[PDB]
Amino acid sequence: LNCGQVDSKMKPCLTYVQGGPGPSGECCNGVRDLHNQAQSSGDRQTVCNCLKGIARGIHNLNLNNAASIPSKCNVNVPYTISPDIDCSRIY
Ligand SMILES: CCCCCCCCCCCCCCCC(=O)O
Repeated sequence: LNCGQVDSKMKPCLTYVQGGPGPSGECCNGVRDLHNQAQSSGDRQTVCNCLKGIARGIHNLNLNNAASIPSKCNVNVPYTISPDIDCSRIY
């Protein structure tokens, strides 16, 4: 999934993880799309590395916001918009 997408999608929610008046539902949804489009470790990797990339290239990512997204979005998974994910294997 062409990285820039990931970022261009995550970006408003990123505002949320740093201190945004989010999320608007959009995240949960767009997120699932990347989680539905990406299926096995290999597609996810590129994307995770990019979403992570931004998590890293933010100010003070607030763990909650991030974990929260799968937690409330209901995307039953190991990763959630962070700098330190299991992007590695994802299994
Ligand atoms: C494992 C690859 C990660 C990206 C694709 C899987 C979905 C990531 C789950 C977190 C979604 C983040 C929502 C937008 C960013 C944010 O909440 O600030």
